[PDB]
Amino acid sequence: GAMNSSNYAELFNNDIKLFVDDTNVYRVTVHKTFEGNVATKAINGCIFTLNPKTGHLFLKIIHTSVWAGQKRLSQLAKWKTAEEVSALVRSLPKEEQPKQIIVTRKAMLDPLEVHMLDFPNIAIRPTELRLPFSAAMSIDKLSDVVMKATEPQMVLFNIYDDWLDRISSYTAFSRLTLLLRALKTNEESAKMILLSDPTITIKSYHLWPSFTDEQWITIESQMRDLILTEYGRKYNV
Amino acid sequence: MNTVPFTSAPIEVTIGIDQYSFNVKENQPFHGIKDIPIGHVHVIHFQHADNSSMRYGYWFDCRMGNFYIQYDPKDGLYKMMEERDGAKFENIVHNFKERQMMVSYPKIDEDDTWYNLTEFVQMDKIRKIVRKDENQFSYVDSSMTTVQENELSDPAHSLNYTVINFKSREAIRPGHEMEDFLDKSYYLNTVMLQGIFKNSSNYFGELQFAFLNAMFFGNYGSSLQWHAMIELICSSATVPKHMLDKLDEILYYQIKTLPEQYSDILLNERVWNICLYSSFQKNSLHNTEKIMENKYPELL
Ligand SMILES: O=C(O)/C=C/c1ccc(N2CCCC2=O)cc1
Repeated sequence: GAMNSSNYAELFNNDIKLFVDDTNVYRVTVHKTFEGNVATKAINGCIFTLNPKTGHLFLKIIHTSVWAGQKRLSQLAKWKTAEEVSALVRSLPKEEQPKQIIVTRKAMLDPLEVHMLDFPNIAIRPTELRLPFSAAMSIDKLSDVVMKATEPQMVLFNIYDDWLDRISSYTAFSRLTLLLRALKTNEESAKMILLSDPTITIKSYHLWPSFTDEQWITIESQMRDLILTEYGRKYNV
Repeated sequence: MNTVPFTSAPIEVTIGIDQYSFNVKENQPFHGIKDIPIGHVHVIHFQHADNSSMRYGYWFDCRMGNFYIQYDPKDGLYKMMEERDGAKFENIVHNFKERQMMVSYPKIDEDDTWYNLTEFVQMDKIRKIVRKDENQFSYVDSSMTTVQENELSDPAHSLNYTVINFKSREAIRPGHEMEDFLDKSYYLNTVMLQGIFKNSSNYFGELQFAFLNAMFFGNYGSSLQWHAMIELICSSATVPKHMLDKLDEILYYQIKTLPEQYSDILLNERVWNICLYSSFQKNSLHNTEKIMENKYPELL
């Protein structure tokens, strides 16, 4: 059924599962026309499909040409997401196919269920977690590949870099969600925190800086402070 | 005009005949129902005074044989039977009629209600939904499940309605997922009408039968089928115009006949609000929308 904080450790068991977030698939800027009406201009988007146990991220880049001449784009985007997730599953070897797909938004349930009718044993589930995956486009290397794309493209990443050498997947996921929540709440300050120190760099093959264990503790505390600071700014606390 | 005689009425019971109902007290001179209009299917149904559990009844057509009712004290119900001795049957009926021991089917001349509820319903199709091949009539009761209800448990005693499932491979062409889910026309016209039912008359017949079993027996699986068959049409952008006009008439007479006090349990708010106000056919059912809004504005 639905996925919440009671059964949270289920995310890190040995049943292959994927999160799917569609919040960055259909992206637009809104602007005035010469006649003073309003128009949208699409920009490239992405499907965010993540294995929370291994950190493997299947980033399908959605090029603006897929919207050309189409109507009801916000509805189309959910079905296109479902189509692409189905195509990804079919492309994987049987023993790599997920047993569960968790959608971050309930409006993805019916589109994904209909596209996956051929896989009656893959469970399609919502979640009661509020996951900050929309902020993935605040990760510089991910935003860069999406915006440079001139055609549809799938790019594979490990969103945990090399962290699983030192920490469990439960802890890696908690670190990721804290980082993305901070980037969602105050992107400038979060990137300031992550990059302030020039002697800690991002390896060419990584998305995040090469923090020691002790520095990750400091970074995590600074991110919690940012979130708390912003909470107080928002509600005047 | 035809007749369903009763051997006797040993237990007090409310007897239904089509949309009419009357009470018989435990021993009275009750020997059946006369003046039944030839040309329609009919249903004779029962609710016992001392145990309203199990409404049950029998669909029949007087053109297919001579039928009568006899109480069975072992199985504790009124049973329909066929009399093959035609001369015996005619003499029994004549005597009861000469004795004024039968109630008259109480049809008003002006009243087309029963035709309007059974226009497309045929005995032959009833007997394929309700499988008991040694009888020319068909038993239905309040608790019988449908084939679809069983898939989700005695198959011989089931209602074999046509399974309708909007999230099934039958309903959704590979490659046309969004199209077929948001617009059920493929499922309606190719799968169901061309494929399974062959024509809209058989579709409407099963739709009407489902409604009548829901109304007369409180059969929940029948109510589900009735609403499914409505929603399938209303959720299709492409429906033959004659089907839409006929559906509007069908539904109008069903809503007109529904007892006002059973509306809470026989009408699905979601289906009706979607069909009348959101669906492709939201503006195609003018008669049905008018009676629904005047009779059941609460549901809407
Ligand atoms: O509920 C009611 O209002 C009427 C019930 C009723 C009326 C008439 C009869 N008759 C007619 C023939 C012999 C006989 O018993 C039986 C019940």
